[PDB]
Amino acid sequence: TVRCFQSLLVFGNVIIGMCGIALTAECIFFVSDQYSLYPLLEATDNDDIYGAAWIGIFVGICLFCLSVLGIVGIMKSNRKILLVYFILMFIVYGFEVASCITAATQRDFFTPNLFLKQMLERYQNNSPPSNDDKWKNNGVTKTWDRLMLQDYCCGVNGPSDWQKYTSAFRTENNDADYPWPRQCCVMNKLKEPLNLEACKLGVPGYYHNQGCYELISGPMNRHAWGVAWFGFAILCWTFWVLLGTMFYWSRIEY
Amino acid sequence: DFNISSLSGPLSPALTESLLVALPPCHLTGGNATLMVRRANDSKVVKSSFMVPPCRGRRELVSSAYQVTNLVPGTKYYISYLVTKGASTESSREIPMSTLPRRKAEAIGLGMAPTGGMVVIQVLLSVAMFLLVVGFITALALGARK
Amino acid sequence: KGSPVVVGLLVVGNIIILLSGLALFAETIWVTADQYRVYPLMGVSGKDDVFAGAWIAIFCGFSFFVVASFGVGAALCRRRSMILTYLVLMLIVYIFECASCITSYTHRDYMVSNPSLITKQMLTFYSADSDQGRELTRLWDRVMIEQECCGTSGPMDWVNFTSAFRASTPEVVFPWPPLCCRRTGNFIPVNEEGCRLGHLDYLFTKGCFEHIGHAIDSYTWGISWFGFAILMWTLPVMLIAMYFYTTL
Amino acid sequence: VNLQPQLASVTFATNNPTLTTVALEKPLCMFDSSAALHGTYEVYLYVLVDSASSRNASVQDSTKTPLSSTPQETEGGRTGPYKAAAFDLAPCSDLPSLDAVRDVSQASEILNAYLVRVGINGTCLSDPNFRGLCNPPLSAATEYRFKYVLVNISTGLVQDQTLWSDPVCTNQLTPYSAIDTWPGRRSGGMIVITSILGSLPFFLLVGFAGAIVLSLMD
Ligand SMILES: *[C@@H]1O[C@H](CO)[C@@H](O[C@@H]2O[C@H](CO)[C@@H](O[C@@H]3O[C@H](CO[C@H]4O[C@H](CO)[C@@H](O)[C@H](O)[C@@H]4O)[C@@H](O)[C@H](O[C@H]4O[C@H](CO)[C@@H](O)[C@H](O)[C@@H]4O)[C@@H]3O)[C@H](O)[C@H]2NC(C)=O)[C@H](O)[C@H]1NC(C)=O
Ligand SMILES: *[C@@H]1O[C@H](CO)[C@@H](O[C@@H]2O[C@H](CO)[C@@H](O[C@@H]3O[C@H](CO)[C@@H](O)[C@H](O)[C@@H]3O)[C@H](O)[C@H]2NC(C)=O)[C@H](O)[C@H]1NC(C)=O
Ligand SMILES: *[C@@H]1O[C@H](CO)[C@@H](O[C@@H]2O[C@H](CO)[C@@H](O)[C@H](O)[C@H]2NC(C)=O)[C@H](O)[C@H]1NC(C)=O
Ligand SMILES: *[C@@H]1O[C@H](CO)[C@@H](O[C@@H]2O[C@H](CO)[C@@H](O)[C@H](O)[C@H]2NC(C)=O)[C@H](O)[C@H]1NC(C)=O
Ligand SMILES: *[C@@H]1O[C@H](CO)[C@@H](O)[C@H](O)[C@H]1NC(C)=O
Ligand SMILES: *[C@@H]1O[C@H](CO)[C@@H](O)[C@H](O)[C@H]1NC(C)=O
Repeated sequence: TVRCFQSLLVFGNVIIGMCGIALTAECIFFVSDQYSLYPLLEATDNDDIYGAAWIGIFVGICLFCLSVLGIVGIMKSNRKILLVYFILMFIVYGFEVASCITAATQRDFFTPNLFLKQMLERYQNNSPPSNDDKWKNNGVTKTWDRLMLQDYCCGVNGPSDWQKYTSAFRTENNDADYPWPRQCCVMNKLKEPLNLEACKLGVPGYYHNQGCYELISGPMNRHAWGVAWFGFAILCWTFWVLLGTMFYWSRIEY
Repeated sequence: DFNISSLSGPLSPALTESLLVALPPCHLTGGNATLMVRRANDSKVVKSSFMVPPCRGRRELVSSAYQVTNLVPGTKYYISYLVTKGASTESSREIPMSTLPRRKAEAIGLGMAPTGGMVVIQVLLSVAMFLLVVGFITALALGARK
Repeated sequence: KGSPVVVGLLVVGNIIILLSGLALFAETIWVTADQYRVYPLMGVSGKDDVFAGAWIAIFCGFSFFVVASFGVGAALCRRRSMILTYLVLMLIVYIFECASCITSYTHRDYMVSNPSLITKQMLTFYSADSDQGRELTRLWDRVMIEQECCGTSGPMDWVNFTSAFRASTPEVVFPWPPLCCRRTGNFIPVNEEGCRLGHLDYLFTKGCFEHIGHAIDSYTWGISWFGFAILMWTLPVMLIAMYFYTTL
Repeated sequence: VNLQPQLASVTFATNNPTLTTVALEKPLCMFDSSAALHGTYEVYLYVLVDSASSRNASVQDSTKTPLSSTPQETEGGRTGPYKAAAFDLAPCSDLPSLDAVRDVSQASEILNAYLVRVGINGTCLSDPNFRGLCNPPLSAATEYRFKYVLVNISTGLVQDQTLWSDPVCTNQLTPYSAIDTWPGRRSGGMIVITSILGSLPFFLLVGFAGAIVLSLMD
């Protein structure tokens, strides 16, 4: 009956709310800048995954309040309540449409090319032109040294890359002593080499001998599919209760 | 017949085990020097000998102190020189020095020293719990009559 | 029949609880995000609370939002049975938040009233072969060159006490971690004797316990005093609410 | 006789021919198949580069004593070959196990028995008292040729020699702006998300409007 209809509505609304919270939680998880990763993405204004997530925080709270609003309205059977409810959710719908699309648009560019550009250009530089260029040239260099010194990879494809392209490091450091970053030799616990001549030659397992693209892409790739598809599912759940609610609203006697 | 200096400016020279010593004066350079070290409680002298290095003024870092070690922990050691350049000779009077003892990581008795923050919080909040509980009880007691 | 002058008191008082409850919900999540990576540092000594306070408090803060919104509703609605359900929801959240306050603070002094309670871990687990020796050495070797410090007493902890390091590292070669030397952009040591003998400028001479203490201290007061601040507003509102329940 | 030197074996030297450097196998058994080992011996490496007049590269003088030529007087190996390194004759049975070079104790002596490196010493052009065989950084984009020679140290004559190597090319550089930082590709997800989430608003609008109309009707 109409009661059943109401039931369906309220149940979808409940789901809308629980999505608002779980979206808020997910957003906070990525907005945490969890292993940083600000430094690789503020380098190109490649920040829409985070921008979408921030949007995800406030729509997440917003959707929760609107949900209960909806229940309250349905129950109260008040035309104006429903109306306002409609408007508000419409707005919030737009903002999460925006977040979804902005994360989704960004991630296709995360590539073994992009991260190989920033590494050849911005690592170990010592001649940047301007302040915010020096502020980017620090954070990239630091992030490459975290990954190389503890997570034991080297380059984006591998310890090839430093030996096939021009780079910031290369103009500072001659290959005969610095054939790729020192951060790529395997050091013993004295934090000095197993044997350096063998790391110069590339004798296998004296050096970090794998690219890092997986480490860089893996989190970004999760953040990407994460906010966008979860927002889309909410934007469907909301769409069919919007149609139902609207219907009911329309069927209100005066 | 000089007096040794003390390079405690640039560095920390006291330690567990090893300690640092000033080189002989530039008057002696190219000379043959014997450093001698003596654990205070005993007659026990030990000799270590070297040529007096060229006077690199104040150019920073080499063994520019001499370094002395097997100076087993807690021990007071005196340090001294005898040196020669030609058949002429040179000397100094002893100076005492002392090396740190050992201390156990498991002998860290918990230095637990409460702040007033903890204790003020506990008292204040236990009082507040008490007042609310009591209040709630007394409220429903009064309401029971109406 | 209950004065509007007291209705307004419940309104403003609930609004204040609502806002500070939402802000506490936000703050306590921000503790659990572990802005300094100290969740590994507690868990080797165990019996933890500095995070358990926050993991109590997140739900308590959102609890304060929901019962307070309802509380504004109940005050305007002036319904006896609604004001009862304001008391008999709030006073449970109240008791849980007391525990959040007490727990969060109590462990703080149990470990950062003196640095040595933390120092015990570093002497045990630094570069030590056992499972948690590697885990916590990832925390430390990151703190070290993220912030330039050699220990809680810098390049002297490593000779002020026995540590796992001595037994692998004959001190005549390194009296302190090799990562205490300042490293170039090529990650090489700046001078050898300049760190093996140690002038006061090639060494990271600062005391590392500042960061550890300031982290622990800052996480704590965020839970503990913001908690008491909510609770000290709740008492007069909840007492006024007794008078509402007993007047209606 | 195909007495030819070689680029050091690509099984275990993954980066070898860097912008200024090359590792070579040493002359293992190479002078000694007919049992030449009868006293002390040393070997010279000479380096040279392709040019028309370079066929006058008489690595020995006419009286069979080697050229005393260096990177300066040859302008990096253009106007003649230069004496880029030397070492003693290895007696063939030593056969470094390239597998076992993971014994960190032996690693350096295995490399020092197995190979020689060309390009290594960026300092040695400068110092006015380093009166040594300078092994400077080799120039980029240059195919080199290499030649080991044996010298009878008891009498001071070249005994015999290798043929020049097949041309060895340095690594050479793409300029870093050439790396097209576009993907060309589109994901899959972007296209569904853009197309559906652009569609959805219109329908909501439609429905809302319809709601309006319905409520106005009744
Ligand atoms: C890369 O290029 C660099 C620079 O172009 C080369 O480095 C130099 O190598 C020379 C080799 O001749 C070094 O020469 C010095 O010779 C001194 C000779 O003096 C007397 O004393 C010795 C005993 O020590 C007697 O046998 C001799 O007959 C003389 O009476 C030595 O005393 C020097 O040793 C001291 O300096 C070195 C370098 O600091 C220390 O390692 C020693 O412990 C000692 O303190 C020295 O041998 C010259 O000093 C080097 N300079 C530099 C800048 O390193 C490399 O050889 C070259 N490498 C490669 C692989 O190509
Ligand atoms: C400085 O010069 C002196 C004088 O040469 C060196 O002292 C000692 O000199 C004596 C006599 O020349 C040497 O004596 C012999 O020593 C051996 C052990 O080395 C001993 O078995 C013999 O019975 C005999 O006594 C002695 O070698 C030498 N060294 C010492 C420590 O006694 C001194 O070594 C020179 N110091 C430097 C820095 O060169
Ligand atoms: C812990 O380390 C400090 C230095 O960081 C030690 O300080 C000593 O202080 C006295 C008095 O100021 C000096 O005479 C010593 O020279 C200092 N030691 C050094 C190495 O210079 C302190 O003794 C140590 N404490 C414990 C309990 O081990
Ligand atoms: C280097 O070549 C010389 C010349 O053949 C060799 O030395 C001569 O050997 C003959 C035959 O045994 C002797 O009659 C001569 O007296 C030797 N010359 C001298 C100066 O002693 C020499 O054996 C060869 N050395 C090597 C290392 O191959
Ligand atoms: C440093 O990076 C900037 C761009 O961020 C680049 O223009 C500059 O050429 C680099 N420095 C060197 C030494 O090439
Ligand atoms: C040693 O130091 C004392 C005190 O400063 C000084 O009086 C004396 O002249 C110095 N020289 C000698 C040989 O004692």
